[PDB]
Amino acid sequence: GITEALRLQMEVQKQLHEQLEIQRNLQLRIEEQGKYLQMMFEKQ
Amino acid sequence: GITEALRLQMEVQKQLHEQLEIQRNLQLRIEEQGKYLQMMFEK
Amino acid sequence: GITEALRLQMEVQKQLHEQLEIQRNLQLRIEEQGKYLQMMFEKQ
Amino acid sequence: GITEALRLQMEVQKQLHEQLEIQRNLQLRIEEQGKYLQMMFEK
Repeated sequence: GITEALRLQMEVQKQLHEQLEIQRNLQLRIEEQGKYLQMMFEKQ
Repeated sequence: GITEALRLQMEVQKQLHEQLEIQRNLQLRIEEQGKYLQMMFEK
Repeated sequence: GITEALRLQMEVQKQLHEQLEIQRNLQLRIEEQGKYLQMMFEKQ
Repeated sequence: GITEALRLQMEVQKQLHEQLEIQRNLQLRIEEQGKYLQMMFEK
């Protein structure tokens, strides 16, 4: 009973961590785009 | 100017798609845990 | 025991649904930016 | 052109911040469930 709930909890937490990693990468790409757009605005 | 903005937009959207895929996997693991907990409650 | 695990499962699932809603909104803002950038590229 | 691209970028980043906040809440609920399951296993 509890053994299997814990196995499934660990699978949830594994997937959570993959989501957190991909989210930081997305944040970085979005922030890079923002810096570039801002640069092009400033330089004209 | 615009060429590079589009390149960076495509990289954002690539990362977004990977986020959507990992989110469906997370949803599935959470839904599976919920179904199991509910099963054990009913039993 | 199991009663409390189910209460906490429902809180996880509540937060999951809020994450899914915010994610669709983020996708829409990103897709709108893409359409605008593409428009400005095409029109020159 | 660029003014509107920046306006839309700010709206993307606003939504991103709301996603980060909801993600920490989700992480907390998941971590709380894990700690409880572990506690009940140990007991």
